[PDB]
Amino acid sequence: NLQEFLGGLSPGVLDRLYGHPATCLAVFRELPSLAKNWVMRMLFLEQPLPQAAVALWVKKEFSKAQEESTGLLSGLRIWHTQLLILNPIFRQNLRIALLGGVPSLDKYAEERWEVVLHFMVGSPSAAVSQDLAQLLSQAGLMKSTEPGEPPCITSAGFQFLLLDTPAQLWYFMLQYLQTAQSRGMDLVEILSFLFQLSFSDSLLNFLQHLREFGLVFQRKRKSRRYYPTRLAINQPGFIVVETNYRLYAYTESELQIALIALFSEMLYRFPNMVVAQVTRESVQQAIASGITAQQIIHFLRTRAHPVMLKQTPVLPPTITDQIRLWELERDRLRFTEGVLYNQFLSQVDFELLLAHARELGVLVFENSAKRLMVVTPAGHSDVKRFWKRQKHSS
Amino acid sequence: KIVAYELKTGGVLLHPIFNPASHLHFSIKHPHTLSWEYYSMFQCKAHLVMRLIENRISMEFMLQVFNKLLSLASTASSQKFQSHMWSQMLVSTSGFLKSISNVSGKDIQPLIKQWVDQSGVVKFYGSFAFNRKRNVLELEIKQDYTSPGTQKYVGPLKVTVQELDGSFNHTLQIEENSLKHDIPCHSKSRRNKKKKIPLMNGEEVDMDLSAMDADSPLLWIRIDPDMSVLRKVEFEQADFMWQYQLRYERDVVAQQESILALEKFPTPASRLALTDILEQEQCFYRVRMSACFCLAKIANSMVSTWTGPPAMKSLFTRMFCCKSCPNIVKTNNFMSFQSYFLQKTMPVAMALLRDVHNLCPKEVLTFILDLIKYNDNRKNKFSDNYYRAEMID
Repeated sequence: NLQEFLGGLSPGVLDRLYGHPATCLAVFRELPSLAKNWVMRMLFLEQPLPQAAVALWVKKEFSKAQEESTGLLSGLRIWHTQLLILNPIFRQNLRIALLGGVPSLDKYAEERWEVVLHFMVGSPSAAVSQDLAQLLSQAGLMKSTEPGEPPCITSAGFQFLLLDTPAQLWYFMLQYLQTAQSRGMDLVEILSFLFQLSFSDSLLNFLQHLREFGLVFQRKRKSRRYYPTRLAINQPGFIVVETNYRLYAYTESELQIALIALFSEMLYRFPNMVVAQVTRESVQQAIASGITAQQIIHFLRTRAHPVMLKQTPVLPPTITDQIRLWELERDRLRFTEGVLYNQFLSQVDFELLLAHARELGVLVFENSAKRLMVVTPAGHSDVKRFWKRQKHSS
Repeated sequence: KIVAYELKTGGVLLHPIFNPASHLHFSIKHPHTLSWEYYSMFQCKAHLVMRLIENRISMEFMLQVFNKLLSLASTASSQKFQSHMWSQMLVSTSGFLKSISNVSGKDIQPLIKQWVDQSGVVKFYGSFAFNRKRNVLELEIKQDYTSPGTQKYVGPLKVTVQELDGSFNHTLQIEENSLKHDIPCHSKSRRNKKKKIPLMNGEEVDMDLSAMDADSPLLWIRIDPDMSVLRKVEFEQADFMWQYQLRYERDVVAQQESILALEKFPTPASRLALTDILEQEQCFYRVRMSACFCLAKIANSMVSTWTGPPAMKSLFTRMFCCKSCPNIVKTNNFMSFQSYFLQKTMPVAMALLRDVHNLCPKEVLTFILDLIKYNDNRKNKFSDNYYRAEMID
């Protein structure tokens, strides 16, 4: 979430990111319930106040809200104890932010995201863009390994595909920012634009990428002015599920049919409907590709036709249980690197060695009944030395 | 005794050649210049080297050597010629080796050259590792040959490995550049079924295999079990292997060395092992007398963990006191000669118990004083002087 993204930041980047135009307001809206009230209170105070007052300024009931809000805003570093006055820069910017100093667009965003997903899946016809392809490849959801051949889809790719559009886009933009820092694009400048949307060379490239994603559209041969789409700020279902593992989806866009075929066997395709079967073969194929039953169940539930909404639960218990059992049927091997010792002599002496590999992060599996500790070869030169020291101590 | 003396000061040189031994402060050319401790260790090393010659050339051939010497002497002892034949009553080293070579056809000149003419004992440091993939046991035996009393051994070396399929002997060739010796290991199909594990002798016993490793079949290893060299072994087993070697071995020197090596592992499984040795008649009595002192040392080391009464007290009241009165000792009947020795050695080890304050507990001192007060010896056919003297000790 955006709260996680902002919490994972340093004070030096935080105060700079608190730009005058929008950031002080976008981060304010994040404040879930009560911290808004305290920010408004001590927006006009130039004198810090004791912490005991803030502690006792919430009744005994519902105090956990007080502690959680205080911790969240301490992490955000909106104020400092100074002994709880707010940061002067944030106070000034917030005062400046508080009395101081379309139908075609949504369709465009939908179509652009749909073609992006078409390219993501193995669609022969899709929009071509080398920058988009390499960005998706380095986002961790795609791997090519051969420039001549079109890139394939990794295991995480299917999971990302089956996610809903809001979370899908949000995670995609999170990965975009994380890779922006890697490629060298300043994070603060690009981040501030997202906040400003909900109200330079790097800016132009970032806006080009956003337009490729379909969140914005200049509409004037790439002019300075832009008109953000609905997705920039941040529908009825069509699938009918039977009790015999049969799906009737009122789908005209090929994207939905492809998504359903990812985990179902298609039987018929009518102009305004398509018939598929959820069989062991298709479900286990999806599970092997990497999906888990939770994504499939959530996808079918969110794309649930209004006819089946009346029944509770919306998705039949037999279908849900069958999908879950099919996914459980498979349990899979793992991969790690390690080295094992033996002849550990005294018992109380083996317990002290277990804490050496656990603190360094090179321990995989321990055994106090046989004395059997696995150590990765990456930290083999540090565990052996410790063992030698212990032997010397005797 | 001899490895302690030879590592302490130089070494004992049987058969010197005329100084041959300059590492020690007296001359070994005459018996009246020898130190008395050197004379005692000389006789001790001489009879151990004769046991080694019996190990190479069997005991019946050895008794035939001695009978040939005695028979030459007794044919010599009846002549009247003034020493034409009376010098057959005098033995030498060359005559003894020649009589050995006459009766057996083997000469012992490497063994004589190593253990007589050379004046040193050997030190063995062993450690093992079990290779689960190739099912082998990789021993690692290194010698300390740079100490002042030591020498380098290059002969063969017997090792006895007790695995789940039984006890197997292996001969290792320990040349100068040798360090790793790979010996093969057998199955672990006596852990699949509960079957009895066969011992060094022909018998077999039920073992509790819960402490054993799941991947290794081997229960214990003994380097040079028959004491066929003049050696000091320092083997690094795991503590459960020492406990299995204390419980189920049919060799008293291995039970003694496992008692000696269990003092470094104060775990409660070792306390259970020594307590099961102490309760066990049909164990040799000098092993139980050592297990008393080992149990006292282990009990001193695991204070602030010890649960019930002090060590060996409940065991003393179970073995040697009345059933109706626990604190009154039974009247003295010393006719068993093994529970007499164990009874007179158990409070002596029990008095080495110490509390968290480093003072002997007043539960053991009161127990010893009640052993002294309630002592009645008007009924046995034996005297009480050694038992009362051990009570004062």
